[PDB]
Amino acid sequence: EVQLVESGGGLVKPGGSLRLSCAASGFTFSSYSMNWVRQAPGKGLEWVSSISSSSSYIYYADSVKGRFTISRDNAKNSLYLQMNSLRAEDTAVYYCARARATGYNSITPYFDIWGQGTLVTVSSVVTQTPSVSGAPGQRVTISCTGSSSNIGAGYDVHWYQQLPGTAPKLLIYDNNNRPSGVPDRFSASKSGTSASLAITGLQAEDEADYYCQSYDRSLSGVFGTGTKVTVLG
Amino acid sequence: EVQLVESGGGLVKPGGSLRLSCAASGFTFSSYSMNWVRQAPGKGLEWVSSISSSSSYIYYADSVKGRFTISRDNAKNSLYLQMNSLRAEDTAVYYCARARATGYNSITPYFDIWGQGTLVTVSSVVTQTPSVSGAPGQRVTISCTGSSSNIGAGYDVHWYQQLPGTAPKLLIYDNNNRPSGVPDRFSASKSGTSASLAITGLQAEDEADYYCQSYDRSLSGVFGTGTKVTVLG
Amino acid sequence: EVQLVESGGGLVKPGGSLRLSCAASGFTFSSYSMNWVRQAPGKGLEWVSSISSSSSYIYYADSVKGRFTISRDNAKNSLYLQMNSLRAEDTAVYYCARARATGYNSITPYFDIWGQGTLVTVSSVVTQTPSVSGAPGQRVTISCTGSSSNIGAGYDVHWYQQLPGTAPKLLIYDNNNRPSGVPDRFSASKSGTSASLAITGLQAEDEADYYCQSYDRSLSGVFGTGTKVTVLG
Amino acid sequence: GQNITEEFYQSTCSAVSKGYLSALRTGWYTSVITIELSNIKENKCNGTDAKVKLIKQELDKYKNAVTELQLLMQSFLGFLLGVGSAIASGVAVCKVLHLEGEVNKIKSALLSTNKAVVSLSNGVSVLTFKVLDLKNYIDKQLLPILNKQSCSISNIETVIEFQQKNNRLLEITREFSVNAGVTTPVSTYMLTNSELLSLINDMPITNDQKKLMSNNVQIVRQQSYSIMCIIKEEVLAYVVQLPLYGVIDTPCWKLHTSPLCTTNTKEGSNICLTRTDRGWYCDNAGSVSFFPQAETCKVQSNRVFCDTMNSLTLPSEVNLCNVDIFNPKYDCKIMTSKTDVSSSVITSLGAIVSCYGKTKCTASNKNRGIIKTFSNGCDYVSNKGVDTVSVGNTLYYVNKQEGKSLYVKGEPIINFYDPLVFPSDEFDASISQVNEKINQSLAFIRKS
Amino acid sequence: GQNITEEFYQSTCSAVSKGYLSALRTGWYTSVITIELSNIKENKCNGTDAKVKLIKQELDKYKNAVTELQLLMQSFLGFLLGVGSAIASGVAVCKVLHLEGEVNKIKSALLSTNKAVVSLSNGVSVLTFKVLDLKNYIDKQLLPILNKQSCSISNIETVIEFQQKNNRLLEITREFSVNAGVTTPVSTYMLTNSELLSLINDMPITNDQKKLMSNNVQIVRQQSYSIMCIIKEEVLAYVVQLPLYGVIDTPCWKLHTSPLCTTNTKEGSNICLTRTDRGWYCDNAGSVSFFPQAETCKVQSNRVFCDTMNSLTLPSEVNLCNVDIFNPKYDCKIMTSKTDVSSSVITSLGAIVSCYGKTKCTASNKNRGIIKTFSNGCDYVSNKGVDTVSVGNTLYYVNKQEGKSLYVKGEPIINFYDPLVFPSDEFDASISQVNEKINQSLAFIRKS
Amino acid sequence: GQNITEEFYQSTCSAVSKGYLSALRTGWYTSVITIELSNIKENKCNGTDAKVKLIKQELDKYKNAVTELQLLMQSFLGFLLGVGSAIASGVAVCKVLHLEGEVNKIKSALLSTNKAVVSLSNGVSVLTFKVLDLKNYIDKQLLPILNKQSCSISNIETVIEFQQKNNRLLEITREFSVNAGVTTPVSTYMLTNSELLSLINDMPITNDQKKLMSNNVQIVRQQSYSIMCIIKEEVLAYVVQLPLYGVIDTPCWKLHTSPLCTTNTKEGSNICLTRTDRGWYCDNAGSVSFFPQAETCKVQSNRVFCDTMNSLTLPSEVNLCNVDIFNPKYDCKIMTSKTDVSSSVITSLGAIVSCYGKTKCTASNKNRGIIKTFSNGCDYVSNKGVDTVSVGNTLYYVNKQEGKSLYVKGEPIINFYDPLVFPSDEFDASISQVNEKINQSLAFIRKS
Repeated sequence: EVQLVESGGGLVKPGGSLRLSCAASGFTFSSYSMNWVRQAPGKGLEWVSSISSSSSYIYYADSVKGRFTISRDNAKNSLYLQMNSLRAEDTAVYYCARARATGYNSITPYFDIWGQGTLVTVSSVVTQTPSVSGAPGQRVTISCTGSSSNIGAGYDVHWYQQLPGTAPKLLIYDNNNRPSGVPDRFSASKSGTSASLAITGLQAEDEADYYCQSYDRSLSGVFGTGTKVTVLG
Repeated sequence: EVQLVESGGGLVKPGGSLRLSCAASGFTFSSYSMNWVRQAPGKGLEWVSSISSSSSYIYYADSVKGRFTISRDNAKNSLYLQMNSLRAEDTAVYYCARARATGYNSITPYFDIWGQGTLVTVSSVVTQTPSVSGAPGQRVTISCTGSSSNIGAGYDVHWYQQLPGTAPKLLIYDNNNRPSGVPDRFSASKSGTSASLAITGLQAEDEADYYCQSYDRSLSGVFGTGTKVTVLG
Repeated sequence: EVQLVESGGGLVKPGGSLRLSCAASGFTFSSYSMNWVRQAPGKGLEWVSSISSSSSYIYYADSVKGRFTISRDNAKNSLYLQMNSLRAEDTAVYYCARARATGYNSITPYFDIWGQGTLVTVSSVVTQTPSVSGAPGQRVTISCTGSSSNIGAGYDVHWYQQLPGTAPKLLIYDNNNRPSGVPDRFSASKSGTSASLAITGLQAEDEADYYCQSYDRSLSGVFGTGTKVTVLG
Repeated sequence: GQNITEEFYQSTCSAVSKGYLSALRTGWYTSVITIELSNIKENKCNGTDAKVKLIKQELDKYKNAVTELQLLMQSFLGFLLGVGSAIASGVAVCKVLHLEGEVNKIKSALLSTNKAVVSLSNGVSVLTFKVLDLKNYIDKQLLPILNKQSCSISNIETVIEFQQKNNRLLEITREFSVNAGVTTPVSTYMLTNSELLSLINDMPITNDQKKLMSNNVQIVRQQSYSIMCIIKEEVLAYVVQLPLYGVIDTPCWKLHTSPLCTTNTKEGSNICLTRTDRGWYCDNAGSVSFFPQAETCKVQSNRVFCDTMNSLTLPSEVNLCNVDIFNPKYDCKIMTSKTDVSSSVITSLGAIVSCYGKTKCTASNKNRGIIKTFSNGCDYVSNKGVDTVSVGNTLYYVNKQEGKSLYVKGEPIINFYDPLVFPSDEFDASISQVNEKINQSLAFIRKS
Repeated sequence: GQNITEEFYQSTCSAVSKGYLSALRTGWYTSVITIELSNIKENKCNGTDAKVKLIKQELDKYKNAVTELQLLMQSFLGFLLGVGSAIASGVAVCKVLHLEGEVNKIKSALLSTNKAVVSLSNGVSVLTFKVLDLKNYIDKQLLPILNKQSCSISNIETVIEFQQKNNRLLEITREFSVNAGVTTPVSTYMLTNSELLSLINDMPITNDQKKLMSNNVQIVRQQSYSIMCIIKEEVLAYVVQLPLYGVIDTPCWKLHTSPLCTTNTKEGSNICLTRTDRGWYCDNAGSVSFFPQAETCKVQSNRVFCDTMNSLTLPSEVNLCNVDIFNPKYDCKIMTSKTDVSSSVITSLGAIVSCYGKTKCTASNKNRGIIKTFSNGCDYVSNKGVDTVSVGNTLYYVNKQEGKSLYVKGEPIINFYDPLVFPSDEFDASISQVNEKINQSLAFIRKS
Repeated sequence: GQNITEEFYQSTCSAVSKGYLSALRTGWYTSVITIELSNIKENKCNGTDAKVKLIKQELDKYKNAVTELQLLMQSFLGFLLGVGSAIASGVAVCKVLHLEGEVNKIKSALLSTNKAVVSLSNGVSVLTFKVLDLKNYIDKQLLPILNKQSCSISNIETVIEFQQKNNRLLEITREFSVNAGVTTPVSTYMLTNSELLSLINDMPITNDQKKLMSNNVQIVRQQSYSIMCIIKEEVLAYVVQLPLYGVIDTPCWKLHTSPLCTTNTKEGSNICLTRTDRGWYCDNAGSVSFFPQAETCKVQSNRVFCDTMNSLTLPSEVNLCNVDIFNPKYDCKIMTSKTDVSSSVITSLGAIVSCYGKTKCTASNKNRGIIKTFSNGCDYVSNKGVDTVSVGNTLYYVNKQEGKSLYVKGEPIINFYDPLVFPSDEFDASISQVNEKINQSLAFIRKS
């Protein structure tokens, strides 16, 4: 059983500090590249920071450059993120995730395992159709439109399904491939500067926010804005 | 029996057509380059057309350019010659021949297998001494003299024995080597721009027309004018 | 048993001639390069000539170029030296010695087996401390100082122990290595343009001349001036 | 902590070097390089002249290099490895550049600017590059369309200035002509450093890679191909097939082996056993990529650049052959013998010495001379106080990298075999494959 | 229709690609290339002018390159193959050139003209070539003895004209100084194309060859040597040993093999069997020249340029191992093992995938993504709709050449063996050589 | 014999060629090559004039080559052989130049003159060489310092004089950028002959060697590596690691082997046996240095240049496998088979011909044609009257060295073996080792 578990979120006053720790288990930690992506309480999904497997290649989203510091203790199967000088803009759920990249005429990571995330409250682009609906049995499509950089500079597109209480689950990797538990229904495409997820034969249990993801030559890993898919009665 | 048998010969009126076929048997056809070499009504032996093993490299004497078309059906173990717009000069015995090459510092084909030829009548160079005679038991020699091109440019020499009615048989290949059925009596040389055949102890069976053969860089393969060796008593 | 025995030395009138022979046994003669070194009756050790293993590379001290001829008969396991035009400056004990080279950041021969020497009487640099003395149990040191060429042009240093009547024995080779039977008392070093032998705890039997040796780019192989070490009760 | 470390296992006469960091080539990314050609008709006036005779000379050299290129396009354990094509990826793009409008599409994307990505008819998005503007020189600066054909032209600096611009093209067409249209490594003529850096940067790769590649560019050159592709319309076009470092910065170790024999005194009568699993090991997804011939791996510092197509992929538990070669889980490979022959195997931080028979095995140092003399058997020596190790007649200069080495003491395992029934002939077999042949040879002991 | 085709044999985990056309090197034609030298005296006026210092700088470059050159002349299954000397033919001519006047014979045949045929003392008729005349350029254009002694030079264009001519010679003596007087492949410096095509055409060969060679001139360079030979009188002479493509345009096929195992679920207890006859097969006069290391062959289009001295010569009946590996006539070769390990082996039109154990084996493409996940065993995939094949962690890009593939359904032969008595270690043995060791082990079953 | 000689042993189907003379590489000598650099700021009077446009290109060309280098430094029987680091010495030296004042120590040692020895901090005495002085060219004569740093150039000859001086640095960094900072052989750019001859002559070696090296300078090039090392202060430094020829002029022989078979007429049912102990042998100190891959070695006349680290060292008694393969003392190595397949092995003075089955084996001469037709089995042919030898379809040109060959008659040993109990599969086993498996199986042939 492959698991990630964050901790340490809480309440912090602006200007503060706080240290999230993600603990990993059931896979050899040293072999994989790790990431934090945070999600506002109700808003989209945004990448925060990335650390390579042996801590050699570390990269931060522009929001946090100079405020946040990522690090890992491979000996303790652990990943830490040290946040200083928080702003209330940092408020979010902080997910911990294992990254993977295959390498076929492009090398664009995806995140295949997520923790459930730790909440950090502070007080005292690639667009996609914002909502889709359909009756049980119908077909739907969710379009993901990116730019000359990212999808059009030749990276790939992935898809995440976020059921209401949960953290993103991997739905599609490398444009059109389903991971283990994903039924024949889910499928995807890429063309030029855009992608498309298509849910064929809608089930009750499909109601969720779906996010397309990719990597940008400047923003260095980017999620779509997400699509709220609702199923009708 | 390694054997070739031609067919389709007869008489043809000038400006006409006729399609000769040589069928080969007792060896894997597809491996050797096949040739048409023809013989005028009373003397010389002249090369007509050559086809590579897989039909990619095909070449015609100036005599027949644009008129004759050579072709092969390796599947049917056969070689064809398509003659159109015939002339009164084309009258001859048309032999079908297997070519072979054995390279010490050169690659100049010789013909190790001949058919009996099909006779075609149309109606409505390298010199050698024209005759040699000698008594039974004696030694005689034939001189074969070539030019700056062919022998003097580095090609090799071959020799044929043609008993009066018969097809040419291979007598000497690569200057001085005897095939299976040629007695040690026969021996030959190459020198500069010329060659020499040497018959030691004349027999009944030795009375025949003797042709030296070689390859010229422009004429593309050339025979001597022939030597009638006659045995007295 | 590794053995060399010179012979053929004797008495000669100046301007004379004489041919010394060394016969060797107990090692594969063809495999090693052989040398002559001569010693005046009482004054130091000097190199004479070198001949390679297959008689291909032959070199003479300047003393004797044009007079002496070194030569070897590998089949007869023998080395010869032809002395012509002798002088009383040539008077010496002529030793025969096998050479060796251990290629580490230099290739500087040393002589690991010596003859007994044959006497040739004709009638009708690297400096080292000239004498050293100390009592049984004491430590002493001997300095061997050479120049910009030879030592410090990067060649190495070797050491010989010459017990009074006998021939040189190899004491140290490659700066600080002792051959099989030489006890840890003895130790040596090389540094810059000079070297040092160090005898730790004198025994009665250490009474001897000690010669440092090395190889020079011009003089082509050179011994020290010698060191007389005496041991006092 | 620190960086690099090694430990020698006295029992398997083997050593592993750990602390290195992967860079495996998992995939190939192709990019199209163009050169602009002037396609002139051969009669620059054959003046009787000083410098026109020199210009026509350089002209010819160019004109030939173009025809030359046209005629060029016409229509233990590494044996386990399995085989692939290196350049199908590169060629497949190259084959598509031959479809109809595909070249003009690139020509056009690239006259405003020097690089541009463009999508081919099959949708793969490909990086393109115009690296020489030779055409523009000939067409608008030597043989312009205005004034006045140059029967007899002016200063010498135009003769020099030309054969300069023209140099690069000749040196490319030369590199292909020798190498039948495919070159590697991708030389400073195919892609200059400034270009290969530029190209790296616009590649559909991550910063982790852009860094690795950019700092270890001379290695990228070695793991890249340059395929001369097409020359039509007025372009020269070759494909440079760069690598995708798809796994990075995972740990790597290096398994060293030497043969391990009994130390009996008879000239015959010895049993030997040598570990065959020698080579590099990076782990990459909960499994270990094994690279048997360290041809296919180059190092820089800790970075181990390998190519996955010369790899097996093995269970994590292969590492138990280092811990306990007799362990049950994995089946470590060896090869048996009666050939007790002296040799050494130099490691990352030390040397293994397998000394047998009457052979002389020392270990010297630069200053103290000899400081160990090995007794028969497989022994090991740190590179701390050692400069060379000499065995028989061969001198080994040992590696002077800085790092901590640990001698793990143990009984050599060939001792546990009874030599009257040990398979002396076995050219790649495992532990268990050998333990089989022994359990058999003892069962063959059914008397009566 | 179109050209080349392939078929996969499920029964023996192999595939052959047919439809290729041979180009075997059977013989060597030697030809002598000469360069004419000025043998000047270095007392040409000892002046210090701006560009006289540049010429004197250039003579040095030359005079040194002549001596640098003078100092140069001083006095599975590829293991079955047997060995030759490669350039004996060339050197032998080079050795004959050292007899007395043989050199002057060439000087003289060549002062009136640039090409000639000449008979050496041992009769061999050899093509010669004067490709650079430095003797004439230097002696009649750089020793200005009217104006004024090479003390004060006028034009710069004469400095360049020279270092252009002399450049060729400097690049020649450089190639030799590096490669001990013997180079392959033959560069554009030894022979320019204009020269090499001329040389092709004046050779004692047929038109069938002269076409082959001229279109694939870039290959002719790779199968040739350039042996630096002699430099006496005023001549530099190197021999260029071109190949004689004595058999051409016969059928060629290329045999692919990968290992075929039992798919049992036990971690051990699997048997393997691998066809060892991997390689090229050309028909060659009622027998097949077999080229076991199939990498040495360079192909261009369908033309398979091989070198016969890297061949075995086999009965036509070898071709039966592909259709019926058990047939009576020929005795097909294999190698057994217990090492069930996954790999792919890419074919001319497709891919073979040997998928075993817990290894994960798919077949992906550019658009549809993954479109097959292989089940355990030896299977095959056409390159029609698939671009990659991934086995474990290794990505294989498959070849994207055009042609029809046929899947020959069949029972894998590794099933017919009783694994309890199947010879697990046999590293090159045959079908029959294995059937005997089974006829034996069954006799070795002598019961009560 | 009086030079070079060979004898063929009919009984073991092998030949030895003797009379060669060793030249082994035993050790490595490291030496430091420097080029002096000016470290300028890019304002040559950065205006737009005719010849100023050219100089700025060459300054640019130069400034890049320096940065490019800077970025380079950042943040049968060969299987018995055993393996080492090649450039550990050179690299270790290279590492020592990065300590503090070691560079300035060389710099200071080299402003008075171009060669000097210097003692590095660890006592190693190193030969140094300043081969190009670009600092001096650029600072005095390219930025003229009275009027006015050169603003707008006068002559063209200064552009050429410059791109001449500058070529060397470019062609050096080209080589390094391609071969990742380590090149072998050491080219005419790294070290000119004039230099490499100097360096030989000032090495701490003996005259025996200074002569060998000086005459075979093109073989010394192939046995040296060139390590790009450091670039600090205003100095470029690369280490050229030349070889040390520590055993020289000892005798060498070359053992040729071919497979030796039964000639029974049945299609299978033949046994083969092949001497595996093939390769070079120089004796060097009461032991025979044995070189199993005979291409680690380069020959020149009789001199056999080998590298001792591609060697085993074997007891002198190894030569008995040539005389009497069954003697007790040494245990000669062979390889068995059932694979009777025809081939040749060309020797130094002859040809071995292993002709079996229906295969056609002749021996021709250049003028008399075919002069022998071989009967099945292992035979030999002197190179006296023979020029070519053909086995099956493969033509062999035979070596044309002068020397005496001796055919040593004997019953081929494979005739002595009882084939119903002869081990057909043994991929490297010994004589005694096979005679074991037979002595046994012949025992298990017992009654009741």
